[PDB]
Order: sequence, then structure tokens, then C-alpha cells
Amino acid sequence: AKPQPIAAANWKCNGTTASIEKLVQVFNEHTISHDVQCVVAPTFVHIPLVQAKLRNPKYVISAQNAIAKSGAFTGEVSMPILKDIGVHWVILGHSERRTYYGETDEIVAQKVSEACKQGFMVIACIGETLQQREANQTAKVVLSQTSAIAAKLTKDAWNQVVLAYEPVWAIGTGKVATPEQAQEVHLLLRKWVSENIGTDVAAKLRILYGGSVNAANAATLYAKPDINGFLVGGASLKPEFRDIIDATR
Amino acid sequence: AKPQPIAAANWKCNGTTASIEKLVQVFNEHTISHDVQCVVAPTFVHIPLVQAKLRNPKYVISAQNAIAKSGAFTGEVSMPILKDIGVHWVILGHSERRTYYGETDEIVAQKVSEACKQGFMVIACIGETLQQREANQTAKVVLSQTSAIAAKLTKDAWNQVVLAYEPVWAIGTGKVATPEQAQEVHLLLRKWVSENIGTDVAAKLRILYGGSVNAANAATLYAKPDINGFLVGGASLKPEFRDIIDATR
Ligand SMILES: *C[C@H](O)COP(=O)(O)O
Ligand SMILES: *C[C@H](O)COP(=O)(O)O
Repeated sequence: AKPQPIAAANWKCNGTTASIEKLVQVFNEHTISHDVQCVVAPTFVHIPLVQAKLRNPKYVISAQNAIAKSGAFTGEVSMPILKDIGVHWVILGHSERRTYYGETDEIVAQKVSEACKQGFMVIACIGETLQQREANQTAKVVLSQTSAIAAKLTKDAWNQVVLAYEPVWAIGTGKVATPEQAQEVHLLLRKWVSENIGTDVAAKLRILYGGSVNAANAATLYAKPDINGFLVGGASLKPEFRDIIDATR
Repeated sequence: AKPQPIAAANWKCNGTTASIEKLVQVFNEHTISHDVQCVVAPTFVHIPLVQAKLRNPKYVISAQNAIAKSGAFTGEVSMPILKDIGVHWVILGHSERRTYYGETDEIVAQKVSEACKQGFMVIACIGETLQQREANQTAKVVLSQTSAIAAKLTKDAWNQVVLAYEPVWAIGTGKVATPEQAQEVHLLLRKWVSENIGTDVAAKLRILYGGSVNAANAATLYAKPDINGFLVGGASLKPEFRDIIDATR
């Protein structure tokens, strides 16, 4: 009795208007016949184009990042600005931003909290590095990341949260986690949520896997009992995202 | 024989589609009767709206930031993506990004270089802090910032560069630099450019002032011989930006 799956396309910093037009038509022409929330997260400047072209009723549009408040923050996009333009999903804490762009656990947690307060659905990203994995620290790391987020949330806010477990060593590298690796982590995360947040919350929570998901490995990942779908980078730029969606059947 | 002035609106992280519609109509209905490049820099998600609504022929649209290359940079917008959507102006190195968002001199210089290579007009921001000012380090600081940028540029690339001198203590604080303060810095910057880059380059270079510019203080700033216009934050969200433009006559 899994909760509704999610298939989320993180386009990252990629696209042209011609390429996006073509890919959106692919997405539109793919009839989805099961209950799944599809998400596409274009770059900020592409949000209006995607809003204008995307019509598949299974989809919503997400931002790839945000800051909490409007103001004197040259170059950034705030949560109120996104809400006003009709975007009410956001990806927060992607490894890329934790690594390159200074986002500590505290900063990610604050952003997630603020997003929930503003009515967003949030895909909050967590995951260990290769060195953490090899040091047998996977569980400690993902639980610390999750706990940091949880410390700024009320119980009710969790209804807006989606966790995305993405081992850093699997992101963009062609080294997907095995089904067993992912399931082990999703199980421990769900147990933590059950015990620390609530048993109801844990049963409803979507915990997505990401890191080198493709159309050929997705269904076997999805067969694991605590995997609720995917956060997809490279493969989401391609027509084979259709089969990743259908791997959540 | 000043070069063509620039009046640039840095909206920062502000706007709604309703507020932007209204302000763009104000800008459109203001007939400008002198040679000036007006620039408006909306948030990324607002670029398409501004592109659709802005018609005043004196204007171009700028990004408030960018990264050099497309790829696995969740949340960021690249220079090729901006070029493809029709944006070929960018503000780089704003204090807000140097201060909050990790942009060192090296990072700013690299971004400016890459933007010039990709055909952008670049508004490159420099300026000292209050503590640097009080330590008599203003000239050392702005010349170091400018030199860092220059080290990554060819002579020809300077035709695409605009400098914006914004003392950090003047940004958003209601403490504008005096005309004499700004002119002293613009003079020393232009002399450095003349001697280190070329006398032709220096004569053509626009050096803008920013930091608490408003419609009432702009004309007296513009009267100074080495001030070529303005990078405007708060006042650019208001109808009085019209009079800031006209203060460059
Ligand atoms: C959530 C991570 O973005 C996935 O990137 P991948 O290219 O799918 O590895
Ligand atoms: C270039 C600086 O953005 C200007 O901000 P101000 O609000 O005009 O001080």
C-alpha cells in the first residue's frame, strides 16, 4: 500500500527553447494511465515556456531552488515570486547546491521550512558521499540531514514534504545504487520518520531515489517496498523519461 | 565628450506579474529623447514576461547573474541558456553575490571573461566596504577588483564591458556617495584603464555609479565628467526611474 508515486525531472542547467518545445511535446503525447505525480523542474528562465506548453494532466512544474524571501538578493528567485507565477513545487538541498553553492544542513532546513510555510510541495534532497559510504557512515549522514530538516518542521508540514535519497556517488556518474542499497536506506529513513515524526506521516511519505536512474533500471528499483519513485537528472532530458514514469506502475 | 550613458534597473529579487506589468507600462509610456541605453534586469523567472511586455526602444533586458556553462548545476542559469532566450546583457559581481553567494574576485573575473566570450554586454560591479573606506583603501580595493577582471580579458573584450562602481555602504542604505566621492573613484578607475588597457578603451568605457541613486540626486551625479550613468536598485522599482533616465541628458 505504497503512497502515490512521483516521477520528477530535474533538467538542471540545460535546455534551449527549441529542445524544450520538442521534449514537452513528447511528454504531452505520452498518455499515463496510473496514479502518479509527474514533476518537471526547468531552469528559472524556462518556467514560463514550460507553463505555456506543458499540458499533460499528470504534471506539475517545480523550481530547482529558491530563497525564502524577496528583497535585495541580486540573481536569486524567492518563494513568494514563484508562488505568484504559479509554481508551488521546489527542489531544495540538491547535492550540487550543498557542494558548490554553500548550502549547509542548516540552510537547507531553513529553506525547506520556509517553503512549507508558503504552501510549497518540497522535494528535499539528502545523501552520502562516496567517502561517507566507504566509512560506513551512510545511515548517520542521511539521518543527520533528515533530522536537521525535521527540526524546523511541524508535524503537519510533513504532508508537503517528499524526500529524495540521492547518493552523491550516483549523481551523473553512471553508477546507480542497487535496488538493495536504495531499499536499505529508504527503509531506515522511513523507520526514523515513523518513530520521530509519526507512524501516519511515515506511511504517507514519498521517499524517492535518484542517481543514475534510467528507463532500464527504474522498474526494478520501484519494485522495492520503500521506494516511491524517482528524481531523475540526465535521463529526464530524453524521451525515455516516459518509461521511467511508466516504471512506477 | 562622454560615451553613451546607461540607466540600468536592477530589480533584484522583487516583483509580481501584476507589479511588473504596471511598471513596464510606465517605462513604455515614457518617451526618451536622448541617446541612452536603458537596461532592465528582472529576476530570471520574470524575463519572459518582461520580454513580452517591454517595448520602449531605448531598453534591453539583462540577467542579474549567470554561470558560464550549461550542465549539472541545479538551480543556476547559464550564459548559453540566456543567449538562446534572447538575453545578451548580464550583471556580474554584484556586492550581494560577492558577500552572500561566494563570488570572489577570481570567480567574478572568470564569469565576466566567459560572458564576453559569449557575446554579452557585461555590467561588472566593483566597490569598497565601509571598513575599507575608513581604512583609506578605496582605491586599492577597486583597482584590485578591476585588475582581477582585466587579467582574464583581451583588449577587444572591453568593448563589451561596463563598470559599475557601487560603494557597498551606499547599497540600499539611504547613504548615497557624494558627487565628489563618486567622481574621485571614476577618475582613478578611468586612468587605470587608460594606462593598463588603452587610451581608446578608457575614453569609450562606461563607468556607472550605483548605491542609493534616486531621481533627485541623479542629475548632480551625472554632471561629473567621469560618471556615465547609473545602476539603480530600489528606485528602479518605482516610476521615478523615468527621471533617473532623464538625468542622463
Ligand atoms: C537527483 C539527481 O539529480 C539525479 O541526476 P542523475 O543525472 O539522474 O544521476
Ligand atoms: C547597484 C546597486 O544595486 C544599487 O541598489 P541601490 O537600492 O540603488 O542602493
